[PDB]
Amino acid sequence: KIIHLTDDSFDTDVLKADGAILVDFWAEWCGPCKMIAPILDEIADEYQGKLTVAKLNIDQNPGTAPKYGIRGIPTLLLFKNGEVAATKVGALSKGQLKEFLDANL
Amino acid sequence: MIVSDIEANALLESVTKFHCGVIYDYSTAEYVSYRPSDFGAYLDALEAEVARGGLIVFHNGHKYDVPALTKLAKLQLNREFHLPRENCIDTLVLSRLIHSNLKDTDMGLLRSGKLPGALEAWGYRLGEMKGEYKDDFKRMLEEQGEEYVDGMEWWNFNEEMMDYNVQDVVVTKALLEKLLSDKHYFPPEIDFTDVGYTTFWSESLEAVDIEHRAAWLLAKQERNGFPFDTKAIEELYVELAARRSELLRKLTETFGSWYQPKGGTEMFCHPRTGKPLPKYPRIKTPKVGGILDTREYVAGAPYTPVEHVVFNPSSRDHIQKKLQEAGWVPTKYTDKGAPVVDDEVLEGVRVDDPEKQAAIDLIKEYLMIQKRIGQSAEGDKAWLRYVAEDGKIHGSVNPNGAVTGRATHAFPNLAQIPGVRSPYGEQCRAAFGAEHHLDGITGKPWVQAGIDASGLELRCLAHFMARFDNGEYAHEILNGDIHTKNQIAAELPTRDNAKTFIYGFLYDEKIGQIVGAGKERGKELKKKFLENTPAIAALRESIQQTLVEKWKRRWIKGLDGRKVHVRSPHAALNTLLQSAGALICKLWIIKTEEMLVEKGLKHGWDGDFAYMAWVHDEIQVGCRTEEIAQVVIETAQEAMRWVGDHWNFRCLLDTEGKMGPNWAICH
DNA sequence: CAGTGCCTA
DNA sequence: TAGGCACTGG
Ligand SMILES: Nc1ncnc2c1ncn2[C@H]1CC[C@@H](COP(=O)(O)OP(=O)(O)OP(=O)(O)O)O1
Ligand SMILES: [Mg+2]
Ligand SMILES: [Mg+2]
Ligand SMILES: [Mg+2]
Repeated sequence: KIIHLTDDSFDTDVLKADGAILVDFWAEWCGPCKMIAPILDEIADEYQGKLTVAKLNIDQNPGTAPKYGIRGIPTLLLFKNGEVAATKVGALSKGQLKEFLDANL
Repeated sequence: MIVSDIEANALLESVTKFHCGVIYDYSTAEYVSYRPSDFGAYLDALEAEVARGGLIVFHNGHKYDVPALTKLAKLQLNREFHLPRENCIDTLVLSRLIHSNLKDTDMGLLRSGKLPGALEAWGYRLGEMKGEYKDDFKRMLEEQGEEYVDGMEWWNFNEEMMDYNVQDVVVTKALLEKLLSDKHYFPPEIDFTDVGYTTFWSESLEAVDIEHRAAWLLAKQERNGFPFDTKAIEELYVELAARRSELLRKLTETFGSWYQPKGGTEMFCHPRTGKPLPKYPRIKTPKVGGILDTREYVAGAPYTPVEHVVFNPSSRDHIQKKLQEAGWVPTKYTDKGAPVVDDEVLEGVRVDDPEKQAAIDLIKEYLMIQKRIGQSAEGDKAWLRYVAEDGKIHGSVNPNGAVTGRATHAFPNLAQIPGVRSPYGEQCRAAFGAEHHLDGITGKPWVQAGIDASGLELRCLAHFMARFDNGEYAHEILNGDIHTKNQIAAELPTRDNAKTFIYGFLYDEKIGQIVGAGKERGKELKKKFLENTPAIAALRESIQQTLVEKWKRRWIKGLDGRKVHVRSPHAALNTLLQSAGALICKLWIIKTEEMLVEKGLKHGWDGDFAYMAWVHDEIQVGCRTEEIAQVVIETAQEAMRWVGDHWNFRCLLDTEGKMGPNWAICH
């Protein structure tokens, strides 16, 4: 149930969407990214209807990330009705992630 | 014979004060120090040695001490002081001749760590004296809680400077006697520290006399400088910069930016195995942070620090990254794990996307535009950075910087200005010209005389094979232009391509590449040309047999008798011909100037002509009038014929002269 | 400071 | 198959 974004769809899928959307900026060559990926798949299913999990591979879609000043990956950006509400960088555990979501949702 | 050295407040261009000087006199064996108020006496002593028909030894005195003293005598004492060329010896000039196989720092201008090979000890010390004196000065200041200002060690005379002056003469004396002990250049039966100047030049090897005349003349060439069109180069810069910007705009739209790992400190380890993962980008593990905590990090939650990078057309790494992504599969790599990315391979790179394929051409245009901007304006050695107040560029010349006897040029290198046939070469070349110098009296621009030795090394080849073919080649050469005659046969595009061919050949793939074909054509041409001239093999053999046997002798005897170091058995023929060419040209420019002077012409901007540049076998001479330019051209041809006769050359030597306003028109 | 690549003859 | 020098990346 993960939404795979692209530079051209990001605006309407994330910024113009309704409800909370968690965006994961990642790269295939990042160890930490590969670590949290599995966790994100589980969150997506667990938080159905209460949250939307999206992913943007910065190598295939190079235009978006810079606009948000990315300096490290994975970068978890939470958008609420068009804007960033919270942000966390690094390979959080499922537990740490659930906390981040619950507390922020 | 006396040995001397001086300490002054600045480089020749802006020197205004004589601080001190030291003289060692062989006839008394004593050292005499001269302090600032002793300047008059210092000069008197030098002219006294000249009155005795004596000799004056300086280390690098031809480019500095001698010119500096003429300048300082006029400014400080309103005195006319001009040491005759024939009374001066230069141990740097000597070392560069005897130890032609070694590099030097060019008196501290070059960092010794960067130079390859060993360095002669005495000359090394002499070249490092300024830097050492500076270090002493600084520490001595900081020792007194005083601050140091760059170059203040040279503003005033002090006993520390005095002591270094004495040390320079002691070391120079030692260097001198070490050079004089080389029996190949100086007959052991003569004590050269105890003879008059006339004897010194006539009894020592010809090379000794030739190198001193060359250094004296080239030192003059440096002071003349090459008139330079500053305004034209600034306008060129503006044009190149805008095109650079436009190419960058187009390229950064075609090849978007990306992210790269950067700043990672820790090693990424498999979260389950613990297995270190060296290949993976380095990560960073935050120590502080938690889930309300507004911070974006969480202790123990690792992430890969990265950086945003924009496509840099000057980066071979970036070029290589985008082209492979576009489907390019390199064929040739560097002997260090990296795909070769030069203009030649770029020209052959094919990809599917038409826009990216077309961008390859923009990349090549961009690299080239950068080469011109760098050389003309932005590089550390850029022309715009070197033009002096007099409106000229005074490039330096090491008269004997190459092992073969050729000279080297730097600061900036005026022997590497883009040719007229290359992109923007006409503007570059046109900026260097006699027309850019306005006569000091009439305000009228000077005119340029450019003379180039014709088919020089092919004629040197003819000379050396004459004892194998009795002069057939030398004779065949003076039957039209050899290079044009080559181009035709080789079916080559340009007369330059024919030159680069014949010289690559004389000294299969490389041949084919230069000719534009493959190893097959290179081979065919290599044979068709060798079979045409078989005596070339005999000359090679004879050379090999004389040097190799593990060396039998690792040097070849140059036209003036000096030893010419041979680096490898394969480069032997080239060494022999390039040295012959270099030495022919060297005596040639010396004789040309001597003849102009015997004709009553004055050398200088305040005279009739001025040597502006010497690029191996061509000279560019600034002339006050067209008539003088004509005399310079005809005289250069006569000097060449004189050189050919002087060394009994087996092939007639010639020159080609052109009169014009600048280098674009005179070469 | 080293690896590459271009400028000249 | 003699040299100088610029630009990138560590
Ligand atoms: N690519 C090269 N490789 C080796 N030596 C070269 C090369 N180009 C030139 N030389 C040497 C041999 C000739 C000498 C002077 O250069 P130049 O090109 O003027 O000689 P040239 O005799 O070919 O031409 P010209 O007859 O037009 O003066 O420098
Ligand atoms: Mg000195
Ligand atoms: Mg020539
Ligand atoms: Mg030439």
